[PDB]
Amino acid sequence: AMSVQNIVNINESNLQQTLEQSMTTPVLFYFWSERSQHCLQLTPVLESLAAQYHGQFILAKLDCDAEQMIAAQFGLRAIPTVYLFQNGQPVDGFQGPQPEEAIRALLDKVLPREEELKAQQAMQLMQEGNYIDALPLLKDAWQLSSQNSEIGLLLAEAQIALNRSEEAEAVLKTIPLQDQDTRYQGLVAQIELLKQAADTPEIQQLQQQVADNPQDAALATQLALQLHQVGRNEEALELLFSHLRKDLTAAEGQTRKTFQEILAALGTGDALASKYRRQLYALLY
Ligand SMILES: [Ca+2]
Ligand SMILES: [Ca+2]
Repeated sequence: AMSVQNIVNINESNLQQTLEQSMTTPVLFYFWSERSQHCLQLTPVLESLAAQYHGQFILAKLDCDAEQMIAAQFGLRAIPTVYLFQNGQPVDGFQGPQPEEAIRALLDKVLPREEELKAQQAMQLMQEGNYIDALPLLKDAWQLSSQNSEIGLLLAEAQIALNRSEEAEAVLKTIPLQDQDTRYQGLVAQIELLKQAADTPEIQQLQQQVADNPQDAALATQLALQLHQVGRNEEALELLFSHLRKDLTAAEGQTRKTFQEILAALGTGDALASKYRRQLYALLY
C-alpha cells in the first residue's frame, strides 16, 4: 500500500498487504477514534514520528468507528491502543495516551541501529562494486557498533577489494577467536594469496639488494617501480619519498620522475596520492 510519509489508513482493501509488509518493515497499528479525546493528543505525535523515522516503520491507522469488524479481530480493550507489529505478529504496544518518549522507546527497541543501516547502505554499494564509497560507511558503522565482528568482516572485505590488505589485516586481528569461522577464514586466505601474488621474483631480488645497500637511490627506485607494477604503491611511495627527503636529484632525477609518474597514475581521487602530493609540494618549495 502507498503511504504518504509512511502513514496508511487501514480498511479491508489493505489489511492483508499491511500485515505482510510487517514481515519486512515493522508496523505500528494505531486503533483510534474521532470521538476519543486521548486520540486527539496521540494522533499528532504519532504522525510526526512517522515523518521523522523516514520509513523505518509504517503507521497503520485503524479508525475503530469506520472499521468496527476489523477492530474486533485484533482484540481491543480500549481506544486508543497502539501495537507494534513484526512478522504479522504483535511485539509490544500500549493502551491510552503516552508521551513521545515512551513511543520512541518502544520504536527504537525494535528498529535497526544506525550502524546496521550504515552496514546495509555499504553492502548495497559493495553490491554495485562502489567499494570506495562503502568504506567510509563501514568505518563509521564499525566504530558505532564498538567494532563488532559482522561489521568487521565487511570492513575487512571492502579494504581487501581496495588493495588495502594491511588495513584489512589490522581489522581481522581484532576479531575474537570464537568468531574466526568460515567467512573470516576465507578473508585470511584471500589476504595470503594477495600477498603472495604481489611478492614477485624481481621484487624479491631487488628487495634484498636494498636491504644490503640502503643508500643506492637507483636500486631503491627500480624496486619502487616493480612495487608499482603490482599495486604496492604505498611502499613504493614511502621509499621514493625517503630518498627525496635526502636529495631531490636522487638517482639522477629518476627518483623524482618515478615518484611523480606513480602519483600521476593514482589520480586526483586517491587519498594516498593526495597525501603525497602535498608532502612533495612542501618539500620542493
Ligand atoms: Ca565460532
Ligand atoms: Ca617547504
